[PDB]
Amino acid sequence: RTVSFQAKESMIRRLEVEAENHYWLSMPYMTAEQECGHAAERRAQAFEAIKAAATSKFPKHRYIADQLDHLNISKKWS
Amino acid sequence: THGNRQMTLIRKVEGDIWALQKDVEEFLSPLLGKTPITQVNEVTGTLRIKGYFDEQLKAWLLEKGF
Amino acid sequence: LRNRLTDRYWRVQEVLKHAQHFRGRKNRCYRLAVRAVTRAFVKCTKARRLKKRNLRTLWINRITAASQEHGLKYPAFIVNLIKCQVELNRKVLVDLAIYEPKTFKSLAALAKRRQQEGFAAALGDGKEPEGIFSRVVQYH
Amino acid sequence: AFVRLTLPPPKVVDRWNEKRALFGVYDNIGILGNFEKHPKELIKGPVWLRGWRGNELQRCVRKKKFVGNRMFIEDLHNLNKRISYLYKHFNRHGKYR
Amino acid sequence: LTYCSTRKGKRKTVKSVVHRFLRLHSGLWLRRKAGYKKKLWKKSTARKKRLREFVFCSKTQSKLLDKMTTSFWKRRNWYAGDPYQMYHDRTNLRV
Amino acid sequence: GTSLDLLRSLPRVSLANLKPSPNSRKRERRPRDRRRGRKCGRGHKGERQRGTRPRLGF
Amino acid sequence: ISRKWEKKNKIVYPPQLPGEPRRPAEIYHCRRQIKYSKDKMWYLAKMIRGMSIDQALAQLEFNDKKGAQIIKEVLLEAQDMAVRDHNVEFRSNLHIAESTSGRGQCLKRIRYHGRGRFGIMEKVYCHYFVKLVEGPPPPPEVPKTAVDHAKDYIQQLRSRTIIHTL
RNA sequence: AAGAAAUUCGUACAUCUAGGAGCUAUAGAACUAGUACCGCAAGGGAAAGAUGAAAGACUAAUUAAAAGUAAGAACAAGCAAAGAUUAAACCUUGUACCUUUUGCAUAAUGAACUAACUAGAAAACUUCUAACUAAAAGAAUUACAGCUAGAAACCCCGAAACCAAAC
RNA sequence: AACGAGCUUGGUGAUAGCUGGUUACCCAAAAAAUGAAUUUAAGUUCAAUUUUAAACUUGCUAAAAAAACAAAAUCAAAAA
Ligand SMILES: [Mg+2]
Ligand SMILES: [Mg+2]
Ligand SMILES: [Mg+2]
Ligand SMILES: [Mg+2]
Ligand SMILES: [Mg+2]
Ligand SMILES: [Mg+2]
Ligand SMILES: [Mg+2]
Ligand SMILES: [Mg+2]
Ligand SMILES: [Mg+2]
Ligand SMILES: [Mg+2]
Ligand SMILES: [Mg+2]
Ligand SMILES: [Mg+2]
Ligand SMILES: [Mg+2]
Ligand SMILES: [Mg+2]
Ligand SMILES: [Mg+2]
Ligand SMILES: [Mg+2]
Repeated sequence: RTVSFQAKESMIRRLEVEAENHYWLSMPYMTAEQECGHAAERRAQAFEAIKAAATSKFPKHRYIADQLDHLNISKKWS
Repeated sequence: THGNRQMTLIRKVEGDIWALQKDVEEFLSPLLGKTPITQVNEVTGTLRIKGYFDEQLKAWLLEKGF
Repeated sequence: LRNRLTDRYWRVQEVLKHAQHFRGRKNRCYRLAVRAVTRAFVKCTKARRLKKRNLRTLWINRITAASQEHGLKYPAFIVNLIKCQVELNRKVLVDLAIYEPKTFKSLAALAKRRQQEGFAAALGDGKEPEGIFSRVVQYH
Repeated sequence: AFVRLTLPPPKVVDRWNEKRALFGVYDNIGILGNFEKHPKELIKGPVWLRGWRGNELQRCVRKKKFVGNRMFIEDLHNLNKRISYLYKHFNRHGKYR
Repeated sequence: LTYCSTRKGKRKTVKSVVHRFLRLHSGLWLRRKAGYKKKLWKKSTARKKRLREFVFCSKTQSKLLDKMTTSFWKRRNWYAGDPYQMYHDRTNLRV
Repeated sequence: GTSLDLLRSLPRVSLANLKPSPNSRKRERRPRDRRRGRKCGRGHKGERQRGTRPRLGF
Repeated sequence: ISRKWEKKNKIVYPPQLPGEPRRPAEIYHCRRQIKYSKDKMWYLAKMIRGMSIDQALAQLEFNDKKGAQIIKEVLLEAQDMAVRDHNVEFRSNLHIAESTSGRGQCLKRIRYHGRGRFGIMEKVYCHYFVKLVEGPPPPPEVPKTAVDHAKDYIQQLRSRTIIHTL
């Protein structure tokens, strides 16, 4: 086969973008040690929400109003 | 039920079932550390609570003199 | 025969009413009409999307005809109008060419001039004043 | 399909004839009558299924016990053949084991 | 097995189960070890000790054995001097 | 209590107004429709689809 | 079975007003059970379409098919009743508006073959229908002239519109 | 796979000469009939009818209503349609259906068309809804919150054979 | 009229791990077709997977060193 002109250019443009991706990933703002523990409080709160939802399942209330409202099916003009 | 879900039931209630729910929540809340999960059945006049609290409720009801 | 279906007449008519304009036994025989109607409905659904693409090709074809009357190729005409901050779409451009010949000619000159300004800016290098029509209004 | 070309004659139902008016009376004969009679004794039907219920195999075997000796030859031959067919279905066939 | 019997219309117990296992009222089943009387002369002293024990059954085996017996074999029995009196119940089980 | 007061307002109770307790009856499913028809839940051709798998314990 | 062709002769219109064209008369006639195939009878019924009564009877008299004789007798009875019962003045003043054949009730029999086999035989029957309308036969068809063809073509070009646009 | 008895219980509708959340001409009996017809014989075994108060009123009407035809053959180009269009056809888009195969068919089974008929059934355990509760059940059963009742489930057609008694 | 063993009725809805078929709509989830035993390989049972419900608490990606290996699979601190 012969690679078409379009295919060669399209690949080059994608190569150039990835080159810039390499550059912007080379300058970390914080070192590893500084990072440790900086977000502990937020993470712990999140699981507490998850656990609370899991252990909250229970049946629903039942009301006299629902059962007795069925009688209105026979309402009329007297 | 299901082999792992434990509950306690108060059965022959007359009058305002909702008032009883509020009292039970206040009475049991300090022990658990949270508000108890409950179900109110208006048609059958019963109250259902998650977890075993039969002994405490029996003593509690005697104090009120029912 | 305790219970028997008493509604088969109307269930049959639902299919056959959609087949009256067919040719052959397809318009009166249920076992044949039912197969043809579902094929028609599948075609109807797929042609809703294809319709929109077909009309765009028609617009581009007519625009190329209108521009070439003034000596412009389609890519040059469309691109340069954008660089002048003109946001007319292809559907409305076709209307002007057919129904507003003088207005379309005015737009033809505008696109051509902006193209010439770009050519001059490219060949000339260094700091030079920008073209009159090559100035971009800004928003904030 | 072909449908009627005329409306069928009307049906008129009397809702206050004697059978309909007094339906249910004496269904509480036991609780209101000191329990001398059970409500099941008020039922009318075949001798072998008064106050009793079962599946088809059980019904066939129960019928034979009650009136098997007072049956006609050909009727009894068919009843016995039905029992064996139902026996093999309920004990050897099915999705669930 | 027989799901519906001709004479009574009931399920029937498989008697080969009743002759090999014991059921505790909680739901456990007990059995012996296969081979606990065979060729003892060629078995080590530790191997022979393991064979003498009474052993429990798994969940799937317990399920199958329940289907093959009727309810009569699952009731409460009050035998004076029972040597299994203390094993019919469970204690401190969270599950 | 207050519940019996509601009855006074509502229409007469009759044989045309009855209703069961909610969720007391499940739905029974027949194999007519596409979801529950066709192979009808029995699988592909074999001993089990035809209905003659061996006995319990085999 | 349906017999509607017979009843068509009993329609009665209200009297015509003085300022109106004279309404021509109409006669409907048929013969019902005939031992002849309807496919074969079609060719005979087709031929006499549009012709006058005398021209139709002339062509029928020299056809060799069995169906030709049966059609002729039905035509003669229709002419007789037209004058006798439907107030037609002149016998010759009639033309055939409609003529067609229809299926009848048939019979099934056995047809033998050569190895103990058989087949199903049908003894076929048919109907014949006609309508007679008073007046000379309507004029025949004239093919389109070259000028007429062209005039249609310009009409087609003039109908064009600009499609799929404002 | 088969399966008792000892021992307990029971006068039952009792003129109910009556009843039907049983079928209505492809259903319900095979049945208008064990006839016609088929077989030497034992034996096998069908199909269908329709006016009105009066026919001593000429046999009644009612229905664009099935497939099939007629009224009215055809007109460059193609799974026969869809987007459309002033315009029926011309332009554009589009490898019949079910089953089975490796999630794939221009593979291979099955179908001339219309009408009617023609195939998932049980309650040991579980879940849901109620009654009463250290007890539940209208006798015999289960119980260290249980027990009683309701609801919830597991197809159709098709061999070569084997045995008994007739012809 | 069809004999490697006649024909008819009955046992009989014989049996078939094999062939064909199995009738309304909508929403949701979902496979691999690896391991073991079987007169078993045109079939079945158990593990493993999937799934509905319920109880309550840590999971997935990542993972330093320091091992065990011989000179990328285990293992899983602290963090994010
Ligand atoms: Mg596009
Ligand atoms: Mg079912
Ligand atoms: Mg023929
Ligand atoms: Mg006895
Ligand atoms: Mg019949
Ligand atoms: Mg019959
Ligand atoms: Mg027709
Ligand atoms: Mg074409
Ligand atoms: Mg082949
Ligand atoms: Mg074929
Ligand atoms: Mg049909
Ligand atoms: Mg079979
Ligand atoms: Mg694998
Ligand atoms: Mg072996
Ligand atoms: Mg196999
Ligand atoms: Mg960690």
